[PDB]
Amino acid sequence: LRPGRLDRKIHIDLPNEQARLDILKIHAGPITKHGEIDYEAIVKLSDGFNGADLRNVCTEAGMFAIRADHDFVVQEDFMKAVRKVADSKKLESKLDYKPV
Amino acid sequence: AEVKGVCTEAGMYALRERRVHVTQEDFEMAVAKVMQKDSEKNMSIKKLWK
Amino acid sequence: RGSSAGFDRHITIFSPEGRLYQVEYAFKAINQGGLTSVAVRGKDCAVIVTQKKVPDKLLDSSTVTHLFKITENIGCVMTGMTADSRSQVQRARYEAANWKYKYGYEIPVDMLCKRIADISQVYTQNAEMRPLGCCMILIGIDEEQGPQVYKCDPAGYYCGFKATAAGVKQTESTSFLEKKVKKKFDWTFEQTVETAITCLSTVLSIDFKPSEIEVGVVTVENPKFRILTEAEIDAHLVAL
Amino acid sequence: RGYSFSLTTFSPSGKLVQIEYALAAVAGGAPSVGIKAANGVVLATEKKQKSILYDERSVHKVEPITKHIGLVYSGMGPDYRVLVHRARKLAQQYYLVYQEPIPTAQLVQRVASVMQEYTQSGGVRPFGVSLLICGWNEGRPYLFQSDPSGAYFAWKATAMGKNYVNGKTFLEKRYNEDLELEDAIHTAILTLKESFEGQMTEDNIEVGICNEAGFRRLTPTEVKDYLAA
Amino acid sequence: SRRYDSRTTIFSPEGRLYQVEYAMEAIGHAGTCLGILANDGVLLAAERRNIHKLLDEVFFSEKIYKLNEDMACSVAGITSDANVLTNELRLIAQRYLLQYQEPIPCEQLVTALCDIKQAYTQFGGKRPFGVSLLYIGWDKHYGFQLYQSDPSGNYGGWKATCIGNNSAAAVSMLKQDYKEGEMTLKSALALAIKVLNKTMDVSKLSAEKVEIATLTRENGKTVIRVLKQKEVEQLIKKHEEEEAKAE
Amino acid sequence: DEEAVQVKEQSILELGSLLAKTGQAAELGGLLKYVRPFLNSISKAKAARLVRSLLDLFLDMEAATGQEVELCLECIEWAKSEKRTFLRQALEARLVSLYFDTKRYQEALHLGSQLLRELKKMDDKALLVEVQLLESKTYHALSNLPKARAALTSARTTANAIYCPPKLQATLD
Amino acid sequence: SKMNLSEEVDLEDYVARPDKISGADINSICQESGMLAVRENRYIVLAKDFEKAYKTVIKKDEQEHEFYK
Amino acid sequence: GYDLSASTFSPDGRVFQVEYAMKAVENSSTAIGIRCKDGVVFGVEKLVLSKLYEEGSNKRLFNVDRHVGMAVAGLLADARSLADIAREEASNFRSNFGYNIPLKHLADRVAMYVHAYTLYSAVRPFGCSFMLGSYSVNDGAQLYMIDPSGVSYGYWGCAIGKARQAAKTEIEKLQMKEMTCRDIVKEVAKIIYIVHDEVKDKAFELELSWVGELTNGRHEIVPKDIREEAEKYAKESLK
Repeated sequence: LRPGRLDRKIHIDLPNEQARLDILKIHAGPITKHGEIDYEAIVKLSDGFNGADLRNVCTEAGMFAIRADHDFVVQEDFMKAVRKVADSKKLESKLDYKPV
Repeated sequence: AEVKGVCTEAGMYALRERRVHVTQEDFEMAVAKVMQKDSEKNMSIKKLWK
Repeated sequence: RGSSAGFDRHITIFSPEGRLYQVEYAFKAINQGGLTSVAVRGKDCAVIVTQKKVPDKLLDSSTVTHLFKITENIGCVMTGMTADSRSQVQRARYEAANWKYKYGYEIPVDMLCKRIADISQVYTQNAEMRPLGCCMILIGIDEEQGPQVYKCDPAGYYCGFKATAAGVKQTESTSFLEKKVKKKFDWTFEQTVETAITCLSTVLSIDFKPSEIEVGVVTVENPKFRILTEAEIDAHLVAL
Repeated sequence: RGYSFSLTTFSPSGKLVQIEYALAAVAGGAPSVGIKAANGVVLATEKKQKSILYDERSVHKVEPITKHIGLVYSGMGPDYRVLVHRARKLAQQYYLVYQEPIPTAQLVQRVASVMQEYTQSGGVRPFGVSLLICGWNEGRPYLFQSDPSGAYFAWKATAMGKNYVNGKTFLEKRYNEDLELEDAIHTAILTLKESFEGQMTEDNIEVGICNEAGFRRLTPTEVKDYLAA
Repeated sequence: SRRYDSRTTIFSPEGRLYQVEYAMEAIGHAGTCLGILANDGVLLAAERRNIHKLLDEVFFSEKIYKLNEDMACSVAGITSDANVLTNELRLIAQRYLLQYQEPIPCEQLVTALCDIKQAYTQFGGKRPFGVSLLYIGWDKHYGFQLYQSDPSGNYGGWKATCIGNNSAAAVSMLKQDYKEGEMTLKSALALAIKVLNKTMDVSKLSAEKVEIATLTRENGKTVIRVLKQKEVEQLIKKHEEEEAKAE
Repeated sequence: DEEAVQVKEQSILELGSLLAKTGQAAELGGLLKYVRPFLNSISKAKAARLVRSLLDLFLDMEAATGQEVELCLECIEWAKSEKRTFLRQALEARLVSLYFDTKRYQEALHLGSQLLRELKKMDDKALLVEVQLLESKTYHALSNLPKARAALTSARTTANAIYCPPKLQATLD
Repeated sequence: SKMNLSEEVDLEDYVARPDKISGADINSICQESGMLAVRENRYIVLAKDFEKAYKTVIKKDEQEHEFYK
Repeated sequence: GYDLSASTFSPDGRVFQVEYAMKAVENSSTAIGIRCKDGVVFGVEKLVLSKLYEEGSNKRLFNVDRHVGMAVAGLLADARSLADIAREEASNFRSNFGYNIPLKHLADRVAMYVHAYTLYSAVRPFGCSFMLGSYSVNDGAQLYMIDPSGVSYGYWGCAIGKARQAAKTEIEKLQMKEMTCRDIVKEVAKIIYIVHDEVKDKAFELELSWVGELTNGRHEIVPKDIREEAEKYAKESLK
């Protein structure tokens, strides 16, 4: 860790509200969505999430649509997906460590 | 160990001054160096324990 | 460094180094809520600003609040565990009322912080109960000392302040305010509100809208503690 | 209801570890100094705040107990407040009975008994704080120390806190029986200066004195005053 | 809570009170206290453990406490605990005086305190008083007396005993060189100096690490004195001469 | 009259500073005589601060007016009267410096040794190194070279264990 | 001595600071000051850049709680 | 062993005993409560553990005061104890001050009583969540919920129990701020049927209560005729 070998210690922390919104847009772009999609609600419900969890939100929304036998996703599916991933997150220890 | 090392350090100081005999000032400087480095090692160990 | 001997990590008894691990964890619990608050003292005013997160539309945002009125001229903001903070607020109200009843004049802010600090100190000495994992900040106008800002923590430390933060981003807010405080005065006007809102907005990178923060102020002209309405907060936000 | 069993118990070798750790907390505390001059006593401490935001004048470390007694500490701040309140309470109880200011030795004994009770009572830990008490009774100055264990000693000059070993060694070399309060104050400031790690300012230290007039905390004007020399 | 309880008042598998055993082991390190009973007085000699150029001299003694007009005691162990017990001793003795208008006999005072200590070792869940005491006094029933007590609450009368550091060597010497029934206060003082001289291996008697108090009867009133520096040094010098003359 | 006394002490400070800047050594000396009875109206700490500051201002400039020695002795007498041993030591070292400057070699050695005994009984590293280097300089002036060298080595060993200000390090070198 | 180092930069203030740092740390302070200069598109290093680089490279550890001391 | 008492913080600052208490609340059957313009309506999914139990047995809706209702989830024994506490607080208020206790004040007093059980090792946290509802002309409809940790908030529509998340999703589409109690009762019944899992649990009985202008500000059980209509509407909706 000496500043002659690893000069810069870049910190990639969990996304903020804006970071969550951008990640959600990136991962939900390619989905065939019918109706208005309010990413702000998903962002508010996705506190403490990481990029992988925000992608899993879209994946689970698509899975809910497939289960319903629909060729499109809806805000209800997105809300169900965020709730599902939030429930799943309980099995993980949320803690970060620093270069000390 | 310290008493052994101070003699060698005094000899080296006499060498640097380039004389074939060790001096009282050389011994004084030798003790000032060896005892101080021993104290430095002791305080470093204390900090490591801290 | 982190040696353990017995139950020093389970109750409030000295660690081999002379530490109170249970007290330290109470500080670590203050960050469970995920919120941050800032209090700044002006030339003739005091202001406290804190986040306001409503997780969903079902919640009644009106009841979700972290600003409380201890007395007519004293208000506070709490951070950390929700239940713990409310209990401490009730105790502060009772202590302030008792002081007025006994001595015949309103309780100074420093004395109220001292009384709450003494109560907390008992928790860290006695092993029957854990320390409250919450932090309080009090603001009021002293008769012959101008605005006052005080903060008390789980351990019982209650130093006064000119600018202060508490919560997840306490460190970043403290640095921001110290830089501002160093320059000229840390604000010396009733627009001290702008300094606080900017400090909070800077650390969290939020760009608040009117319905994401709450503000409480006391001024020398109007010492009564007031909670600014969402309209007034928006006016300050647009101005900055 | 509250635990009724003592948390401080003898170790196999006969030591009270909990009292030992309370002294370790005191040792890591902030440095403090007390010097008993020929015609007065002086108490000084370091008050280095964490940043510019803290109000230096908000809370004091050198707090009076009566018109002729004051004390300072080295250790946990919250525990100091508890003992200061008890000390003031005990001083007034004495005055109510005897119509005379409590002598410094008597106050130290009563305060010490309070700290001892927390090493034997049930469900409590020792006060991780050491107190220095100064007084002027019967035309004579007094300086006392009272440790977490409840034992108290009479000092001519002493120090506590971080690097107190060097602080006491320093004081031994420089002390003199016939010193003057001005020279005592000057020595007390220098003792602190030995291990300070920064520039000492009137806001970064606290001083109090006791003499025939009575105990009083020096103002920042005077503290800067002395610092200049 | 059961989990955090220390169980300070229970029996060990071999029927031993560990907390009392540890407390006695704590007293084994404290300053040495010595007591000798003579024909015309009693004396207490204690090692002044605290020794520092900066300590001030306050009070009439550091380890010798006056309990009555005709009693005194010395302590070895936890200083704070000793202060608690010395205060209780003063209260007990005055309560007896209030009840009977006669000074408390020395044996009764020791028993009253030892009853307090015994209670701590039986019930309460508290740690015992880690203190051992030596008492000297006079009463109309048995004249001059010397007693000892332990944290367990057990006491016994002695003609000469020691407790604290190097107690074993001190008692071994006292046993050898004690002339029961034929010792004056002057030979008793000399014996105390000789015992202290060998028991304190660290350095020698400097007349500053030693505190000596003597109890005698003069004109029908008990007199308790703490020997001053000049006389303590004089005793040490005489001991040095005698040791020289022997060699 | 606390406000008046504060104004007066500030005024004496400012006037002495201006006189020092301008170079009126006689005026500075007269001012230092005038402030003789002002000791009793200001705090002992501030009396000493003013005395030390005015002495330093006078001695900063190098006019061999001839009153340097007399005024330093008077200051030392004041310090001994007011029991300010530390002020005494500092002013005694500055007196050694002035004595060396004023071609007074043999005499200064005895007092330099007195102060190198008192300071070593104490442990004032700064004044110790300064006086040691000054005694090395006067020994060199006397041409007693190996003794000067020994003194300089002692000064170096004393300086090695203290953060020497840039001025002190430069004079050492 | 190799960098540009506008006159407003006073290295004595950084030297005086009581932080336990190595020569690699010092070189990294200078290097980050230069990196900030390049980022802002300047061929001269400023005291603002030096201050920010020092803060970035001598990152202080977690602060011990104040109820001690 | 950091989770064996409520008087010890975990290394990261968590009271596991409180967290476990909430976990017990999460195994109960769901119970919902919706606030509307006219008043408040409560609904509970009462599972029939055995066919031998009488209808109305183990009722999970209580009247803490003549104007305040109460729905509970989790350990029933603890819930009944809290209901007795709430009644005591309401009765004491009337005797001392002479008028009906405001719902906000009642929620605060009960919440502090609950919170006092998460500070010492001598007691354990209540393993139950409950919600208080009332209606007064001066204060209007009000709905509150309290968790094991002792936290109380106002709600527009709340859920507690097993299917809390699914119920919250359904409640989001009601637009309750401009609806009446008569229409809300049907909606409350509809939600409970949707969240319920017929595959896992055998059968359940729907318990309903409300308080509002139509009841004159007195909490009471919904009439049998209205409950029958709501149940039919919910069953019909589940096409």
